[PDB]
Amino acid sequence: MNIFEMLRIDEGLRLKIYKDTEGYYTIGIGHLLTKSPSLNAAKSELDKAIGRNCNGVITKDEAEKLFNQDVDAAVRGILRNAKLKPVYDSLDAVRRCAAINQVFQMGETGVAGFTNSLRMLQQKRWDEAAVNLAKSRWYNQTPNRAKRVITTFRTGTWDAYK
Ligand SMILES: OCCc1ccc(F)cc1
Ligand SMILES: [Cl-]
Ligand SMILES: [Cl-]
Repeated sequence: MNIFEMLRIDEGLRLKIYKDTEGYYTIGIGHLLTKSPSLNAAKSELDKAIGRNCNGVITKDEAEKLFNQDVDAAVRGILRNAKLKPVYDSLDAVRRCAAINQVFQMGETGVAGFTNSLRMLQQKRWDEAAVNLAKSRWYNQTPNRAKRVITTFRTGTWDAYK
């Protein structure tokens, strides 16, 4: 198991513009296109990211290219964050995948407000951080996914991904 397969399991893969769980236009492997509700805005963003007139559809290779850049941007976002960096580096390799996942899903922003969780994770209080992480909108709106990430943080193994 690695970050890619993990994320691929959590986000799925779609080659046509779709609405995410929050109703926003997205494509590929969880690549958000825009928060605006104009489909045309979305198609525009799509062409811009892909470099060609897509007309709302892309190929698998194109989706995977987006995915790569997006994984990369997330890590890098983590590393550049002063509140994030230190926690991230204190964790083992599996748990670091759980961190990337959350970031990928919610932005460096969203995560940066999980202050108590961050601290608990940094002190390695697994069970405590798991309970704390559950007390969030994130868990409440996408519980099945959240559960898997949480378990990952809690255990440091890929069991939830089986
Ligand atoms: O709860 C967020 C857990 C987390 C830890 C480190 C990091 F870089 C990003 C997210
Ligand atoms: Cl791009
Ligand atoms: Cl879910």
